Amino acid sequence: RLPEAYVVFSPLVDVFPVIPVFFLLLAFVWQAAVGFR
Amino acid sequence: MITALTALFVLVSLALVVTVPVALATPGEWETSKDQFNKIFQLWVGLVVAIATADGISTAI
Amino acid sequence: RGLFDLVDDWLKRDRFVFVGWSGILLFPTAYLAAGGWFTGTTFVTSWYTHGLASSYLEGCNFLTAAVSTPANSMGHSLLLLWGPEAQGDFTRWCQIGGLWAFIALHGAFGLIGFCLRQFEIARLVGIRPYNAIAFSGPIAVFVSVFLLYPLGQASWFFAPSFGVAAIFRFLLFLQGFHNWTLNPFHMMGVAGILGGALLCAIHGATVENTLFEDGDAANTFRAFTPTQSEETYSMVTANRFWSQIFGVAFSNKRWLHFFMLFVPVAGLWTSSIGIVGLALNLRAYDFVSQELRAAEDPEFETFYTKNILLNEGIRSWMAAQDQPHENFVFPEEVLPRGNAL
Amino acid sequence: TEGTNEWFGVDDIRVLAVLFIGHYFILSLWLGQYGNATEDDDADFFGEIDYTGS
Amino acid sequence: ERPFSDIITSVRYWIIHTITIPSLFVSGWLFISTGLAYDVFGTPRPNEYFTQDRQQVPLVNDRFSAKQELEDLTKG
Amino acid sequence: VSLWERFCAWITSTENRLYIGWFGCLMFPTLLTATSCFIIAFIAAPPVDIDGIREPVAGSLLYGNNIISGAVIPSSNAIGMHFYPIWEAASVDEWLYNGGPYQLIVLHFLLGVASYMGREWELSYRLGMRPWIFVAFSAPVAAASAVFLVYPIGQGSFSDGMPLGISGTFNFMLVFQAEHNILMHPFHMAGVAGVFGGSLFSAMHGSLVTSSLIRETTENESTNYGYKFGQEEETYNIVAAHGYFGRLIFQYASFNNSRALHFFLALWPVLGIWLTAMGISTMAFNLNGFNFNQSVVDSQGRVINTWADIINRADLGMEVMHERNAHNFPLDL
Amino acid sequence: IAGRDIESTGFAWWSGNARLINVSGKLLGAHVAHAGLMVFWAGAMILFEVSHFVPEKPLYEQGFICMQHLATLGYGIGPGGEITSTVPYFAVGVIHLISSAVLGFGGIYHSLLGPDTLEESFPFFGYDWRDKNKMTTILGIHLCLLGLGALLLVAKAMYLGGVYDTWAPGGGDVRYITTPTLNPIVIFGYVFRSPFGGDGWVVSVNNMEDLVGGHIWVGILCIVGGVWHIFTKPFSWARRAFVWSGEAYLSYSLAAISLMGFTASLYAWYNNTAYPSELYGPTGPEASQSQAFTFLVRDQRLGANVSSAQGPTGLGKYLMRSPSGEIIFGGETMRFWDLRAPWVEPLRGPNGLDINKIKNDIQPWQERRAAEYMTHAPLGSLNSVGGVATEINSVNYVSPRSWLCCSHFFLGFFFLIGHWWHSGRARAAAAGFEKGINRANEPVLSMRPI
Amino acid sequence: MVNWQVIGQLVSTGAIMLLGPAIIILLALKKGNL
Ligand code: CLA
Ligand SMILES: CC1=C(/C=C/C(C)=C/C=C/C(C)=C/C=C/C=C(C)/C=C/C=C(C)/C=C/C2=C(C)CCCC2(C)C)C(C)(C)CCC1
Ligand SMILES: CC1=C(/C=C/C(C)=C/C=C/C(C)=C/C=C/C=C(C)/C=C/C=C(C)/C=C/C2=C(C)CCCC2(C)C)C(C)(C)CCC1
Ligand SMILES: CC1=C(/C=C/C(C)=C/C=C\C(C)=C\C=C\C=C(C)\C=C\C=C(C)\C=C\C2=C(C)CCCC2(C)C)C(C)(C)CCC1
Ligand code: OEX
Ligand SMILES: [Cl-]
Ligand SMILES: [Fe+2]
Repeated sequence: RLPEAYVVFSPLVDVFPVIPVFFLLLAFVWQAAVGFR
Repeated sequence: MITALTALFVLVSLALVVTVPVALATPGEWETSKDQFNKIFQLWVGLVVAIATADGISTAI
Repeated sequence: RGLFDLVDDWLKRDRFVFVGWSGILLFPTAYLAAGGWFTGTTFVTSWYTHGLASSYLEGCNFLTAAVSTPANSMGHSLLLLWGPEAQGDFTRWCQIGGLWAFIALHGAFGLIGFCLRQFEIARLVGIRPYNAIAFSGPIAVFVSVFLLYPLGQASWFFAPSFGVAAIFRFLLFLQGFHNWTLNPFHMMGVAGILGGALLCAIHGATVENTLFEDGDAANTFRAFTPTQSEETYSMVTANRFWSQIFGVAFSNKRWLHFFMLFVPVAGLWTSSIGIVGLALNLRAYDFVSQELRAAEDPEFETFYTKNILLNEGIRSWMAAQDQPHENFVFPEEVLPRGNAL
Repeated sequence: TEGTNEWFGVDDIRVLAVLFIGHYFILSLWLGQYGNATEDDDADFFGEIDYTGS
Repeated sequence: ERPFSDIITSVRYWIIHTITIPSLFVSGWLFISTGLAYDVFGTPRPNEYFTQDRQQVPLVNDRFSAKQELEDLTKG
Repeated sequence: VSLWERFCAWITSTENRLYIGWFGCLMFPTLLTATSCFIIAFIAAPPVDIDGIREPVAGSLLYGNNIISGAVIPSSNAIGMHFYPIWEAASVDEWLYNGGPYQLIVLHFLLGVASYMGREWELSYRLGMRPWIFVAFSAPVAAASAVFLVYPIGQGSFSDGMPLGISGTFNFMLVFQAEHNILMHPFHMAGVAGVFGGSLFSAMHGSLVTSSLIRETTENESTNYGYKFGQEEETYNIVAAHGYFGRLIFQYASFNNSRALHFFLALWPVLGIWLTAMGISTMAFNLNGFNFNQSVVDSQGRVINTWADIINRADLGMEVMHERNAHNFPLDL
Repeated sequence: IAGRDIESTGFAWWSGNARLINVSGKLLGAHVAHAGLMVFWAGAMILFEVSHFVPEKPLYEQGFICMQHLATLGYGIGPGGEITSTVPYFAVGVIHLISSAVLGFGGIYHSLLGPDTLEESFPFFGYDWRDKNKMTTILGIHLCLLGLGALLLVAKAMYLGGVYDTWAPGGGDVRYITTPTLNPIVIFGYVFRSPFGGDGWVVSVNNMEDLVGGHIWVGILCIVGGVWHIFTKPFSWARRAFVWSGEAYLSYSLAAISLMGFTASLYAWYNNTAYPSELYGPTGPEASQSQAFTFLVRDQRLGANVSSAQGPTGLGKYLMRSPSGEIIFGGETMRFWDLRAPWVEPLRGPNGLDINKIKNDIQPWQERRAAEYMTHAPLGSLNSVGGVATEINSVNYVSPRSWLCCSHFFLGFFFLIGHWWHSGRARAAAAGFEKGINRANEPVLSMRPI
Repeated sequence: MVNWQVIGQLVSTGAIMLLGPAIIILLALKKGNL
């Protein structure tokens, strides 16, 4: 368990590890936005 | 205290994350707005230091 | 003119999908077979025929759902919905295993209709019908196994079930009971399939790596007009490369493609013969000379005898639950077993 | 032997001698053609592949 | 004609689909949740695999008397 | 010129019957010695104690085998992963008793196939081609290396490698099924899809190209004689073949570009074989396939079986009977 | 727009990152952004693993791969391998997470706003992919940084707290390494060792002194090589053998990183000194040896004399001899007789296992450890079942060793494929025929017939 | 007994996912250098 002063932020911590993939998906989204120039 | 300071830290980080790339990408925005981003960076550093000091004081013996 | 000419003109018109005269046989049967599989894997159970759960409604996933074969008590009945077993009563028809017969019977005619469609389109456009002999291969495989194998055995119960894990069970079952890997026909089938895969890869890399420089950008894909007269790759360079690397190479572009057509179809047609042989229990199981020597000499051992022992273990430990209608009861003291485990 | 940890599997002087003999024979043959190289600042080039003769 | 590339855009298409599709989805949900599928297809319920009397698997043993055998095995 | 320059010019010449190259220097001796040892051992080798329990197994023709059941037995279990060359045995008889030839053949063979890939690249470079055929050849090499070397490394003994025989392959397959539950690993399904799709596309492409031949022969000669070495003609007739493919299935699915077509043909089976080789390599470290045993229960708590349970029964039957005299303790770790 | 379209550079959208080869301003931003992503993942994973910690189970029963490294470095671990506090892990995660923001901002700036090329306003930070002097300078600089990192690890091991030692006299504990080995014979016999069984190449390091001495020597070598490659330029024998372009350098790096991945995976599988078994779990051989030891102990307690008991084949049920003579455990585990673990060494004499010590010198803690390692062998399935393939669903555990080995082995193979592809393309493009065969001057047509 | 964990996780994941396309839309509207 996290130190008592930060236990409230547990749901955010449970989501951080996966953020680095959303970047890879965002690259494709950006490419599709400009219509695959 | 710790939790309110960390909440302010999170809010400031969210605002900076949303705003910075828009300013950087658009031509001329970073040049004109190159006076408040320094203030926000100083606030960010100050929040980090304050959180560190408060956590150290609370945890130390 | 008459009705026949008008209908014939309508059926061969240019639409989104070609219909043709064979469409009447093709579309309904294939649609019904697909719908039957989709509803069977979703709602129907195998509790009363196999003692298993095989639907999503019971708790199975994509890899464990199936449409199982009918019960063994119904040997080779056609299992019609109005037949003397169900007598209407859709529920009893589903419970005794009529969906399997439904799927297989309408699907065979679907395959026949697809072959007829290939013939019809080839005649319409005016080219030789070679894609209809290549499809006859898989037709032979399907007919052979899914119909001839059960028809030579006791009942429909010993047929493959339309599912993912049921096919694995079929593979292990035939290996355990027939020694199917030792048959000299599955060997030639394996050779054909692997040779087909090899041929597909070597050609596409050979073709892709001898392209003529017909462009200016690194993306060589956009350097080919939809169809020109010249070839896009160098035949001489490929011939030189493969004759200096491997020692032998192609030089005729028609023989190459005929070989590509010929290999896998020959493999499939060869395996069908072995399956038809297994249908009558005419298997290739024992080497009599090695059996005699091993019986006389208790020190002669090869990998053959080890495989034989493995088959014995499979049979003994699988038959009890694989055939629930036989009421097999094997006490722990008669089951074959090695040391420790 | 088998479980010991000698360098390159060498357990005798003759093995080392013959390894030296091999590397050195091929090296002498190579130096017979590439032995007159110089490090002066005029034998260099500006490109991806060295086409400057020898 | 009128290909999918601009069929996907027609507003009337979208509104009629929004009217129609949820009715089918809810109909399927109610089909499962009411328990009517168990009766249509004869699939046993999670508490119906074994009854108080029969504690073994109900396999069918006869060809021409499957109706009576199944009627016995289900409830009777 | 010098002697070294003449030697180098002869090695890299593109005028010999078979290209040599610098990779050929490693290629030819290793492959030749592996071939010689394999032939001699397959014909006239004595029985080998594979399991380390002093029960030798015969594998050669002269000891009462045929072509189907003959093999070259893997090395002994007592050796493990130790290096066992000829000069480490007290005599040649002891070397043959413990399965010496297997290591020699396997090692020189793997070096040979790696040099084969290198030589393919080298000739592609010398001929002015594009250098991506050895990449395609890397997949069978990857699979062979995976089995022969990687599986023993993970399991800790050369005796668990695939025997160099026909029935030994079946034995290896059956034991692997019993112990690791392949056929439930998605990478094996990828490999099966790869081979089936490769055969499908080979047949389809051959049929389409053969059907679209123009008329140059009439009746009394094989149609193959129409093509001449060096002729200029794209490998189809666009109208007939494209219309046939666009009418057989929905019109949206038709490859009008030869480049993209012959790229897809190359890509599919190669990726399949890469994935199945990596599946074997990962299963070498005890990361098995899906487990679905006793996963369906009724309300009370009793277990209702599925097909996976029948597969499990077959696996148990295979497992309890393999290497009957080799185990002493309840777990096969 | 120019420089971001196919019509001006080729390189269609699915290979668009190849447009940065000759644009040295945006490449810096891209590489910095990937570095920031790496730091972010490290911090986030540390925090996530800390949030789910349970103080009862061992670390290998909770699916952690990140806490074990910090524990091995000597943070929050006590005697025997028990976790006492998790504050240092929280601090490490927080520091990484904070530094990630600075790295990401720098990447974004240098990539989206900074100058496209640095060869016009910052001559120091400029290159041409063909100036050998500049490439050697960059290599030497970053190499000196690597050497400094290795020396930092040595300093941490020697003065700043110490490291966890699993061979410690009295159970695993944190201790200062005060006498590192510096004799080059030992280190370079580790380097020049055969990789087969019994030797193990560099995986076989089995004490902390050798580890510290090796990292010392690596630091020294890296510093010296960095200075050398900074102050010199490539010699003649190197100029005529290499290809001087960016893709060639990429392929060179790819091959080495693939080799490193293979080596790391085999470290994770076989070693138990840098990967102590109290944190990662028993190795492959260790479970089988533990099973044999446990059953020997039970049968001896029942009353048997376990030295002359004959097995089914007559070879020895509990004890036998290795092909070189040492006394080893019997059964199918005769292949793993090279094992060395801190809980077995008390029973080993000058010629293998000791009969008298086995007879009347076995302590209960060894028995408990053997039972635990026997029942926690590294076997499992994809959906985390654990056990042999023919087992039922009761436990939920897969060892971290298997995960690490499989993952980095997969990555190593695919990066070897990278060496092949990128290197072949680099050389073909350098020669000048990567676009296709020149139809006007086909080289094959001017060769002697075969 | 409310199980706030699932609601919090869903809200956090939704916000994180929506963050990116929001900045893309903002850059597109302001006629930025996409
Ligand atoms: C690690 C992954 C990575 C990285 C670092 C890059 C980086 C880059 N790519 Mg690239 N790319 C990638 C993956 C990546 N790519 C993938 C996977 C693909 C395949 C789809 C491509 C396809 C591709 C193409 C086709 C092209 C590039 C180009 C470029 C360069 C200019 C991009 C540009 O103008 O942005 C423009 C984009 C925007 C203005 C919108 C994004 C704004 C920011 C970056 C969003 C993220 C902000 C972040 C969440 C907030 C952080 C706040 C911070 C303070 C903490 C740049 C160096 C271009 C190039 O070569 O330029 C010369 C180009 O033409 N890439
Ligand atoms: C039998 C019968 C019949 C018939 C019926 C029918 C005809 C039906 C149909 C049905 C149908 C027709 C159905 C369908 C369904 C479907 C589904 C169920 C689907 C699903 C899907 C999915 C789920 C997918 C998945 C995926 C993939 C594959 C890939 C990608 C991803 C995804 C995920 C998307 C009748 C009446 C005659 C009567 C008698 C009996
Ligand atoms: C830290 C540590 C350690 C270690 C140490 C050391 C000292 C290491 C080293 C390492 C090393 C020292 C390595 C090296 C390597 C090398 C290499 C890897 C090489 C390679 C080569 C190449 C790659 C070449 C190639 C080529 C050829 C073949 C010829 C011509 C062409 C070319 C150039 C391409 C120890 C274990 C003690 C302990 C733990 C810690
Ligand atoms: C750390 C932190 C944070 C966070 C931040 C971040 C860093 C985020 C951003 C980033 C993100 C996280 C973003 C992402 C987004 C993404 C997305 C959401 C995407 C989507 C995707 C998709 C949907 C795709 C699809 C497609 C298309 C469109 C086309 C082509 C095809 C495909 C399928 C690929 C906060 C604020 C809480 C504060 C605290 C700390
Ligand atoms: O060596 Mn060939 O097979 Ca692999 O598991 Mn344990 O070890 Mn033996 O038994 Mn089962
Ligand atoms: Cl054992
Ligand atoms: Fe062709």
